[PDB]
Amino acid sequence: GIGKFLHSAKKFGKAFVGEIMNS
Repeated sequence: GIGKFLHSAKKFGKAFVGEIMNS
């Protein structure tokens, strides 16, 4: 999400999408 789903996409999912996505 980039509209307003980004609010948690990079607050909770920050340690997921920025982690397990790369590795």
